[PDB]
Amino acid sequence: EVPLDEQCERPYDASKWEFARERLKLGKSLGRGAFGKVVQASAFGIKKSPTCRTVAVKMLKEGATASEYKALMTELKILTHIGHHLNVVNLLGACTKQGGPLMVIVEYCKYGNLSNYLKSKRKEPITMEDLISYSFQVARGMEFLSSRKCIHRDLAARNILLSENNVVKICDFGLARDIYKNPDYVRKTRLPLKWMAPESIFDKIYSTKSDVWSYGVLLWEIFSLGGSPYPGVQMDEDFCSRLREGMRMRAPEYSTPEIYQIMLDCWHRDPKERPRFAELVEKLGDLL
Ligand SMILES: O=C(Nc1ccc(Cl)cc1)c1ccccc1NCc1ccncc1
Ligand SMILES: [Cl-]
Repeated sequence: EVPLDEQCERPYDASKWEFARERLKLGKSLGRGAFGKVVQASAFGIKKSPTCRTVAVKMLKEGATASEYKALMTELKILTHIGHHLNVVNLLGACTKQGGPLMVIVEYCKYGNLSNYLKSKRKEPITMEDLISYSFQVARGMEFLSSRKCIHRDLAARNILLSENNVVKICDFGLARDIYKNPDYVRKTRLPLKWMAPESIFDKIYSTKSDVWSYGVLLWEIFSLGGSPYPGVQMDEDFCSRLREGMRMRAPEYSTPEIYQIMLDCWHRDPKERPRFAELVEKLGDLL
């Protein structure tokens, strides 16, 4: 019944994750929010390995209050009781010394997000097999998250990061996403409207079945080679009523009838009747 994040106020295992702040050299920025940032760092000894590694580190900005501290502490807890999984950004350790700055350390994804990457081809030539691979990996990563009672709530290509070997990883910049600027978030709070299921928009209801909707838009994002959803549409009270009225996007340019079919399934009015992430993995498995 209880989503993972609200359930994560009821056990941190420093025994396992605590990592000395002296072992980090903090470096260039990767993302600034209002009260949070992510920076690149080099860690010596992460995971009990006396080697040297590049990691990404999320941490509070000045101006941040105890609220954001609690938020980042909830993110850490979540990342600790997850796994991890090839297609999710993996936790590597944390700094939590009382008195010291909170820092969440995860694996570094060298090639940025997937939207930008596909746009960079919209250095090798991209193929249909590639697009399907990425779609399948994200679906695999979401089947993992779902099965952990974890609702993402902002799934979209800007939140899929590209690692080595063509592996893609689900992340969330969270407090470190700049959202004042990004036109992907509209004042309603500012929300990723274009990626949200109708029931989330209207009743403020979120669930794995609403992540599936967003996964649908994500697929549109991928098979348009990093295009933005509902292109040429503005975002007002009217954009909704339509959306709640069977109104959907047309197939993107590099998609297949078969793959379009899949987005439409994800965009069913009734959430109870959108596919589970398990069937998405199988369908696409079948196309690989
Ligand atoms: O994505 C992050 N956390 C997150 C939160 C929720 C979920 Cl489902 C998956 C991951 C995150 C956690 C700590 C530090 C950086 C982070 N993300 C952005 C980053 C940028 C570069 N390479 C890896 C991640
Ligand atoms: Cl560690």
